[PDB]
Amino acid sequence: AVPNLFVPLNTNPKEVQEMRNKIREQNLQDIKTAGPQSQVLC
Amino acid sequence: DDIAALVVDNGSGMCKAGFAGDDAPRAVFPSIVGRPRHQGVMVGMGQKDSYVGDEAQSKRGILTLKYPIEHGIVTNWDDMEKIWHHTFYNELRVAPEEHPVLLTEAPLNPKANREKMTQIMFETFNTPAMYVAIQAVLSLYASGRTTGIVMDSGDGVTHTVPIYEGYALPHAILRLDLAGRDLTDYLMKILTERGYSFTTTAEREIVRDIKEKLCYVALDFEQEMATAASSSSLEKSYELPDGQVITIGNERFRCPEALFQPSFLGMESCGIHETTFNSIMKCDVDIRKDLYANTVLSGGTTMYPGIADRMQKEITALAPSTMKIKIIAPPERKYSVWIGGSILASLSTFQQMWISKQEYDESGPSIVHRKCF
Amino acid sequence: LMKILTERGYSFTTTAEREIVRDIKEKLCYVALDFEQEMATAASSSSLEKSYELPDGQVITIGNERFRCPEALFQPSFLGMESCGIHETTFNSIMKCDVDIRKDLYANTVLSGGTTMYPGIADRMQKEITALAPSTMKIKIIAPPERKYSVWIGGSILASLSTFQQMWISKQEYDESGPSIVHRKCF
Amino acid sequence: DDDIAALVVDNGSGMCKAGFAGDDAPRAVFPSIVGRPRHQGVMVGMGQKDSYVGDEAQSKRGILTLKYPIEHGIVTNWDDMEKIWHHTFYNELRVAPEEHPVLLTEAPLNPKANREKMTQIMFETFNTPAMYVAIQAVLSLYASGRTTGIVMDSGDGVTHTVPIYEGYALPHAILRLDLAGRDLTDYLMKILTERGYSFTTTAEREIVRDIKEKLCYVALDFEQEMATAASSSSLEKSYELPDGQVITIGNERFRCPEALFQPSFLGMESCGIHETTFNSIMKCDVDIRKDLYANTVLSGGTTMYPGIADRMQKEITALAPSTMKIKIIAPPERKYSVWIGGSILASLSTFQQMWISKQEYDESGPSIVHRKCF
Amino acid sequence: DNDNSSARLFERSRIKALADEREVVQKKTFTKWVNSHLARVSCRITDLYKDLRDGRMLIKLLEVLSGEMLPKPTKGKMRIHCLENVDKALQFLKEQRVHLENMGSHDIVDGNHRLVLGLIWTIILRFQ
Amino acid sequence: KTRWLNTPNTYLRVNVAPKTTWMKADEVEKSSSGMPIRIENPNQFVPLYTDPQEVLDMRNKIREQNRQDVKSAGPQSQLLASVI
Amino acid sequence: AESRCREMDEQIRLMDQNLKCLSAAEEKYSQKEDKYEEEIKILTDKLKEA
Amino acid sequence: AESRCREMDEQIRLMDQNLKCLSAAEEKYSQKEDKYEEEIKILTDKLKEA
Ligand SMILES: Nc1ncnc2c1ncn2[C@@H]1O[C@H](COP(=O)(O)OP(=O)(O)O)[C@@H](O)[C@H]1O
Ligand SMILES: Nc1ncnc2c1ncn2[C@@H]1O[C@H](COP(=O)(O)OP(=O)(O)O)[C@@H](O)[C@H]1O
Ligand SMILES: Nc1ncnc2c1ncn2[C@@H]1O[C@H](COP(=O)(O)OP(=O)(O)O)[C@@H](O)[C@H]1O
Repeated sequence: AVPNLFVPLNTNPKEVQEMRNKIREQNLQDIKTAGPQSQVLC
Repeated sequence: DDIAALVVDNGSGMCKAGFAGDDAPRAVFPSIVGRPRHQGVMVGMGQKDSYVGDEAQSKRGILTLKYPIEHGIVTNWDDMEKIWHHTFYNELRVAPEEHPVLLTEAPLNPKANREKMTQIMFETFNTPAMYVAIQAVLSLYASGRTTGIVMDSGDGVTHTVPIYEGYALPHAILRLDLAGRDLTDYLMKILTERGYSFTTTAEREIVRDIKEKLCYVALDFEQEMATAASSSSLEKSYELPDGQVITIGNERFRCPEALFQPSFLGMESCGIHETTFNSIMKCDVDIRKDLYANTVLSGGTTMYPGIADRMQKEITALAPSTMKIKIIAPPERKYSVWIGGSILASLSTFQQMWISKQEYDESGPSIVHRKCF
Repeated sequence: LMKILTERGYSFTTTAEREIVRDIKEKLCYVALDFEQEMATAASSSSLEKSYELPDGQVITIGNERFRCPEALFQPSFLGMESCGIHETTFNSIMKCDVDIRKDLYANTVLSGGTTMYPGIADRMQKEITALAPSTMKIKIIAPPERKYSVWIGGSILASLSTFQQMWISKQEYDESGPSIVHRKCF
Repeated sequence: DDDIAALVVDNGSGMCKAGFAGDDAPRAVFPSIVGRPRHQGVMVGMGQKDSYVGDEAQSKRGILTLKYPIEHGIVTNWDDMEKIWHHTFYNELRVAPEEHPVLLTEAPLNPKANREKMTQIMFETFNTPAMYVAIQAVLSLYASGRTTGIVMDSGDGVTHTVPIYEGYALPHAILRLDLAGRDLTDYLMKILTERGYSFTTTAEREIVRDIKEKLCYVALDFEQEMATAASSSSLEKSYELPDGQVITIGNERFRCPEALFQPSFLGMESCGIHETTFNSIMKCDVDIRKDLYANTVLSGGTTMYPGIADRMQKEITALAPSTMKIKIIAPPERKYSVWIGGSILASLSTFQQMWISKQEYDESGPSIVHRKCF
Repeated sequence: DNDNSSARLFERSRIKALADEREVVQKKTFTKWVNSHLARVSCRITDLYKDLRDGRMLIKLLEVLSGEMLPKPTKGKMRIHCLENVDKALQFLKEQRVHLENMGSHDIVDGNHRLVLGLIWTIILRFQ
Repeated sequence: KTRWLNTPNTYLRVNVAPKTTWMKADEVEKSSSGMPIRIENPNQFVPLYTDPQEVLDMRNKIREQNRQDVKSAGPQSQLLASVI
Repeated sequence: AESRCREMDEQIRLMDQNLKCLSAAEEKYSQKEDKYEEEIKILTDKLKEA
Repeated sequence: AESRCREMDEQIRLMDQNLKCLSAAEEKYSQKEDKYEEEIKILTDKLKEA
């Protein structure tokens, strides 16, 4: 239990590789976005 | 999907904050707290006990600037609470009860720092979930590779950690107390030789601006001494806020050289290149050639022009000649940690790893050592 | 080999280092035809030196130890074991058989296995077993160039024979007789 | 014209001991450190000392960069080691090196260049009439006075186990482990980091070593001791820095030496010292094993923590078959035991024919050390 | 604790007694030899550790043994003048290639017993 | 029968520049690689004829002087004895 | 004077502890030998009867 | 301070000498144990074949 206590096992690296590309897509495309608006504001 | 988490990077120098899944942080501002020191005479102007962050930078003439974080350690917790309140309410304008927060801190730190950080983020702000991560692991997320040794140099502390195939070797982590604040103090010391004297905490920011604008890392130290002694082509001119003009000259490449030779400060420790090489040699035999090919620079202190060539040349000199050394320095390496935080904060498989509020209630603040790292 | 490589200064202690040392043994080892003559030859000049490059990038020069590691096969007193070398072992195995069949046994000696791929193993083996054998008898060693896999090749022969279909232990037979069916069925 | 008593010089890493043959205890004991100044000397008329050697170098720790000439039992700086030897011969014992024989010690598995360089630098520079090199663990078992036993010597630099049965030592059963006091000092620095105290310079490394020596112990039951330390604050001790600052250790007292039995804390994958002793015993022949189970001998400074003997006896009993009795022999003065044995080996009348003579060295070269001594 | 107590009792008894007893006899023999050579210039020393602090006795002893003129000692009673005299004596020993280890002016001045005895033994062995 | 001890280097005798001097003779000068030392019998390090009681007797003799706490000092050189 | 007083108080403590442990070891040691003596005589009787 | 340190000196000197003898006594008991065990074990083996 002591070698890999901190992380869950059997996870695909392709998911992380996809997400980094998805984040870089916004930088390339220069997207306008706003932050999440609160429910109490709504 | 549901509500997005918050990513907050608290380095010793400047604080950065934004929403998870974003490319760049929304709020970037210095981590200072200022209080007035002179008499106040105009009746009716209103009172203000403290100045937090950027607001303290503009009115720095009549304040005594104080840093809450010193050498990567939170010394004054009240000013940290003030900084966090300012970040949450004035910079991002979000209620902290709706969002989980992910925080960053140094590899080797006292246990009480993490315990008090967890207690503060649960007890006062009432966040539903929180997590703590090492900054350099987030740098390796930002780079996007599974294997490499990463060296992060901030305003408080420098640290090297090697990671191979997702496994981090704990005994090879090296920490060095040589950072940007020490270089600023050394620049204040060596600017005395030409006649300019800066003493109060207001002029420390002027010295920091001088260091950020007109300093560079020499490729060869003695040859640059010979060149600067022979001619006046290396001098540059800067304008003070009050209108006086100073001219640095020789001291441009002597301040950042002190990272590679810490004996200028009186420190006995080795340079950053030797620290990285020693941290590589602390690992096992089979992973060393992979660590030579994936050295990653992170943190603002590595934004001197010419740091990469000097580091590559030094490590090439120290390593055996049969292998290739490449240093991977992304142009936006200042915010790399925060970018890594975003990549971590909105993974699908990461959502099971938040420290739940119920778990904190039933375990005390000691739950952060069992989880996190 | 890992123990005697400590004397030159190089140290290998973990499991990956044992794998590296095994790779070194597979790359640079050979069996001397004469131990004393080869040892004196290494005492004379430095022509018996080779350089191996580690995965770290370091270069080591093993030199004299190339023919000392396999020599433990023929002189197991280096390790402290009581039993003597392989050549007298197969000599005693031959001598335990009948006198009439020894003539075919000398002429049909076959080497197999991974350890028997050291260069010069056949000549040293033949010389030692001829020194042990009577002078009127003829010795023939058989060294296949694919001996390392030869056992598996033999298995491929045994799974193709039509009579071998009778050899198979049926699942129903195992369910009837328990796990002890293998002693009576397999010889 | 009586023969003069020889000189016994014990050199492990981190401490040098020296004395005359036939005496009970060594005359000189001093750390094997050499320091050089790093700051600028501005007062004219000061003394011109390039290097501070030995105990004197530990007086002015604040202005020097201390270095060790031996790393893991291997002499990595010979010209530096010559300074320790010269200071031992001329300043502490103040004897003429050309007039007495010298006896030296080393670790079992060392490169041959170490022994050859030791013999060459002893004959050529100090001009001794005769010399000898003896393995340390055999000397310790001489000091214990039994002719059959397994001895595990753990000193700063090295740990090694050798068995001896009836005056015969099995060479293939010798085991050597690079887990020693200096690694424990580094681990103590690493775990003292998270309490809130930071030590970086080598002058502070000496302070951390002093803290380790003064306040450490080995727990019989590790998990129960951790639970006791978590439940109550009774297991706490205070220490004063040379600066003068009360620090409180608490939990880390029994965690620094516990790394001896579980080397996975340091990242090393090697077995513990108990399993090292057990593996050395099981590598031997059957008919001697019982005697080796009854004559375990501890030696060296690293074995001076309180509670090592009971913990090791319990662990070996947990590993050994139940029908045998396990006895752990730990003399109170065991830290010096190796040196004591050397004095006995320097005083036997039978031994006097086996000194390496200068005359035979002149034609055999420095390679006579392999032919003459074990 | 009991093992450690008995062990350090063994140290402070045997190690300390043997070293201290040897240095007492060794000091007495050394000071007799020094008084033997210093009768020619009509100077004598009562205590070995105290009388060598000023460094004039060492300069006179080197004058006796070498038979040649050294630089004159500075007529100063300060601490730094004592350091200057001892440094002059050690430098005069340094030109004639007499090997010394761990020898310093402050070692003689502050009165280190082993270092003073080692310097006297080196002078005895390597010069005469 | 015979056990072989290897030496990775070779030392060469060089005249004084009388006192004997030995030389490293590194690999650039085409020196010999491996020097063998042969041991043809066990227990060559120990003399064959020895009484076991003597060592234990001398151990007792040395040890009980601690018990009786002697005032004995080390040997002194004869150059000090001559001036007396 | 105060330094050498600290020294000698430490001396008091250490060798007091040594007296403790040594006397206690002797006093606990004596009981075991008698058990060995009784076992030998009973063991002989069982031999001779068989 | 000087006189009190001098006065306590005699006590340390005398009962150090007290400690020394008891050391050799417990060593003698440690010697006495082993040969008792070996006579026990040989007697047991002879009894067994009886
Ligand atoms: N462009 C630059 N060039 C050189 N040095 C810089 C630059 N920007 C920042 N620094 C140095 O880095 C420090 C800020 O580093 P930062 O990344 O904010 O550290 P942290 O975020 O860990 O507190 C400043 O004090 C300054 O000394
Ligand atoms: N070309 C070679 N040269 C020398 N030794 C070899 C060579 N090939 C294999 N070996 C040794 O033989 C071993 C492999 O033996 P192998 O015949 O595969 O065993 P098995 O097939 O019975 O499992 C390896 O561990 C290696 O040490
Ligand atoms: N009283 C003690 N208690 C615990 N540890 C000790 C004690 N004395 C010494 N040590 C440890 O033992 C080491 C000294 O080992 P030592 O026996 O001197 O090695 P060697 O004699 O081979 O040089 C030191 O590094 C120290 O950490």
